[PDB]
Amino acid sequence: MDDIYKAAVEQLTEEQKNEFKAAFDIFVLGAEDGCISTKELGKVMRMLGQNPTPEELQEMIDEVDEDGSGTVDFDEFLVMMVRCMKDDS
Repeated sequence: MDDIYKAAVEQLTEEQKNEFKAAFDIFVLGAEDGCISTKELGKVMRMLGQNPTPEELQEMIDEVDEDGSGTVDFDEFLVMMVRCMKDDS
């Protein structure tokens, strides 16, 4: 009845998202067309600074990819980044 992940991408300005675009493409080989492998997010998370553990990143994906796609895109990965840091949940 509120959805907090909707604002997560609504707070990032095009000038900000572009920052991830440069790194996101670092691991998008395959996965539909513009998605990375849940196993690559690790190197992508510590690439900008955030160094979360893989034990928590995998679980989240299981709840994010109900279809077990095993691959996130700029639409899913973003939710994981705003869900790892703080501020506005």
